[PDB]
Amino acid sequence: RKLGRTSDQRKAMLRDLATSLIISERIETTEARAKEVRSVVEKLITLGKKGDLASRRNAAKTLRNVEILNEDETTQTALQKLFGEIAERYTERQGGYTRILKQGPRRGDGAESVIIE
Amino acid sequence: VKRTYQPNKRKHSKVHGFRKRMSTKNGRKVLARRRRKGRKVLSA
Amino acid sequence: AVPKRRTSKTRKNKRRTHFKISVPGMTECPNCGREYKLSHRVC
Amino acid sequence: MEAKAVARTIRIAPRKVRLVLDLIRGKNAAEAIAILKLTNKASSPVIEKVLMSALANAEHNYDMNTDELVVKEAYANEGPTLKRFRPRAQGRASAINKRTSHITIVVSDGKE
RNA sequence: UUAAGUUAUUAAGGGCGCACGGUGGAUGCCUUGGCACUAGAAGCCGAUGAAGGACGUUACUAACGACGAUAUGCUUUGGGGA
RNA sequence: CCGAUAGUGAACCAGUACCGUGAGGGAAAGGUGAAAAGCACCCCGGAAGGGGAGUGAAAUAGAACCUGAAACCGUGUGCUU
RNA sequence: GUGAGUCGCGAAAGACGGGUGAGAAUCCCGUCCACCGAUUGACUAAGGUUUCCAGAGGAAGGCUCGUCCGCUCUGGGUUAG
RNA sequence: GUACGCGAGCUGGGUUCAGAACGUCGUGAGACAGUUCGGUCCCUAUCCGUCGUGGGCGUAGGAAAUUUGAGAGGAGCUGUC
RNA sequence: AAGAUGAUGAGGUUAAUAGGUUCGAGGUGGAAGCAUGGUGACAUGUGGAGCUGACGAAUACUAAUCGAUCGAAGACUUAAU
Repeated sequence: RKLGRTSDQRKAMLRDLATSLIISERIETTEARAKEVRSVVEKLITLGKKGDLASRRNAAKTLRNVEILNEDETTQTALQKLFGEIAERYTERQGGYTRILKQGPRRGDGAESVIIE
Repeated sequence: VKRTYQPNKRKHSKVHGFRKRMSTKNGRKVLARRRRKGRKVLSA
Repeated sequence: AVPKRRTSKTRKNKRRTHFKISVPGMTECPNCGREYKLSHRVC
Repeated sequence: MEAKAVARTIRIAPRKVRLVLDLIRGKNAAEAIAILKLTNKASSPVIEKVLMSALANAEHNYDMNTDELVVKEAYANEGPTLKRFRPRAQGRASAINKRTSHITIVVSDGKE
């Protein structure tokens, strides 16, 4: 548990973050947002290794209905690729990816800053 | 609120203008006083 | 509410003994010959 | 010997800078570069430009080496005062006093 | 080693004095402009369109001044002489 | 009689800038140097700015330019705390 | 000068990526998310009088920053039986 | 008792305001031994004090634990069967 | 387990400090999907199902790195010795 903003803005933030990080597989943020999204996305890959209907029906509860992709003149909506490409990598492995890098500070806000993967 | 001085060129081109001033003795006197000092501007 | 009096030069300075900032802790890189913070990254 | 380098009427107040000076008033050069370059402050990078200049001319004109060099004295002094206003309730006003600074750094080998 | 007793060192920081910078623009010196007066002169202009103004004119002109579509001045007569 | 907070209200683009609807009220603001000879060229930096260099008798006279006090602000230190 | 590095920084949902750049929480493009929707939408008149466009700048303002701007420079733009 | 304890801690019903009215006195403006409905309560806490919580130094070598008690404070009610 | 900060406390790879994982407690009350029966809305079986914030054991899978700083060498006098 932790608070960044008000309630709605919080979860929609998170949905945009895990919906992010997956087109480009690494971002840069404040440190805290990286921690709560750490929790979330780890729950996602642990979910994503089953492959059920119901797993899709549960994963869609945070991902965005639409996020177009183009990598090799192709198309993926962050969910096709999740349940075809992502869990495939970490089949052998337990949930518990998503290191954190204390990248550096920031100038305008004095903010701490990171990247996560 | 309604602040005062809701402006309008017509009333200002009028009463505080020229032809009034130069259509009354008083206004003529006024323009004189505004001359003996030396003022770049009249009717304002 | 307000002060009554001119804060002097002295207690103005005594009030500020703890206005400092602790310098960062640093560490030379592992074979890049320059300092940066602890448990942070070099950039 | 000695060497120096100056900025003049740069747009920061003294105090906020005066701190970042008292970090390094005494220490060796490159250690001081490290000390400035990291601290999460707007007063830092400017000063690194200053010091870096002091090294440029200390090598060019006076033929020194960077090793034996330290910061024996560095300081800041007041410059002019940009006087401005903020509006305020009931017609009054309360005038900002924007300030400046004349930063001064003096390298020395200490030797002859 | 043991007891009893006394004393200091410390300066985060400040104080007193000395030196060196910085701000800011007093003082000192100067004067382009003013003050009050003397002697003398003069003491009104205007339908033959005033005083005052606007707008415009210089190769480059935003303004001041000069000037008025012959416009940053034309002709004349006197003086001067680069 | 004044010599720049005086004298004009005004030594300078002043009844202006500005405030007011409008009659009207109304400011502050001088000095490089003998001469502009007003810092070529080099280094740092994005520039600003600085240090060198030189001109000049002098630049701690370099244009926010004669002198340059005090308040106030710092730097360092001999005695002390 | 103190107060004081204090009070405040003038309603509101933003996040990520990529670029430019000396340097980006704030600039441009893209993507999603959210907000108004008898209205923060659109055409006019009063009123203001060049703010308009493009290219360059970022000392001043902009209650932060700033590669940007209603700011600065240069040029250009308003056609009626 | 302590500013008839406490309004830079609260309230404002009363009360020493502007309105209006009743009885009354006054020729009148208006006023009361009186009466009645309504009637804006500002303040970013400097020093002392207080509540709490921390840095420095000293306690004759430098540290981790444990603890005595000089002193101080708090508690102190009462019923029924 | 503390808490405004700092402080305090558990921990820092010779490691279970936090996160995640798998299990579990408790909470919630029968998931989706399938099939059946109903024209139908609906119910029945799959099935105390499935989901689950802070809670609790094992799990180094991830991150707690590397590094740097501070910090005594024991005064004198007298009496025992």
